[PDB]
This record gives sequence, structure tokens and C-alpha cells, in this order.
Amino acid sequence: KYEDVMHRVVNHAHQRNPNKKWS
Amino acid sequence: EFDAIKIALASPDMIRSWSFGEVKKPETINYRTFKP
RNA sequence: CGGAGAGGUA
DNA sequence: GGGTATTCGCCGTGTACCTCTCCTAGCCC
DNA sequence: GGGCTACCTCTCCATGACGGCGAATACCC
Repeated sequence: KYEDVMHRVVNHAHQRNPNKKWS
Repeated sequence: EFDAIKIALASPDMIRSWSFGEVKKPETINYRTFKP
């Protein structure tokens, strides 16, 4: 019975400009 | 302990010498039991 | 005990 | 075809630190 | 609103850096 943790992963860079690099 | 560091290309047989088992499923852990 | 962002210090 | 320009693509852009906030979508219940 | 189950790849988000250097074509006989 799967509640797979990859569906709970925090998008921890949710404030970055999408054009910045290396992260 | 050790002298110079060497770097080289990774042969597929060498990669199979590094490894310990083929990964076949994208699931990671369960979260109902925290055992993987 | 994980990384981003915002402000600030020299 | 051989040397020369021209566009195109990558690499880079100071250290150390102090606070705070903020972290999942869809949906059929 | 919210608790249970899960993306097992779809469209316009974007849009105000600049220098430098080297490679990959553009071209002129």
C-alpha cells in the first residue's frame, strides 16, 4: 500500500526566477 | 596511505564493479511504514 | 536539521 | 578549396554573517 | 473544505548584462 514520498516532496526553491541557473 | 589521484572513463564492467544491485522501481519509501 | 527567497550588518 | 569574418554558444560576475517567511495538486466527495 | 490518492509529461510562461573567447559556419574569390 503505497503513499510514495516523492508525491510529498517540497518544492524548496519556490521563489526563484525560472531563468536563474545552477539550482 | 595513498599517493596520486587517477581519473578515467567509466567502462560498463567497471560500473558493474562499483555497484551492488540493479534498481528497477521508481518508488523510494512507503510513508505508512517508514521502512523502504 | 533541508534549501530557497526577502530585508539588514561590515 | 583556403583564408578570413560573423554569428553563436558558453562562463563569469567579493567574502563572512544576522533575522524572518516558505514549503502538494486534484478531486470526488 | 478536505481526506485519500497519487504524473505513469502539458503550453505559453518569458521578455532590463556584458565582456570575452573560442568554435562552427559564411563568404569571397
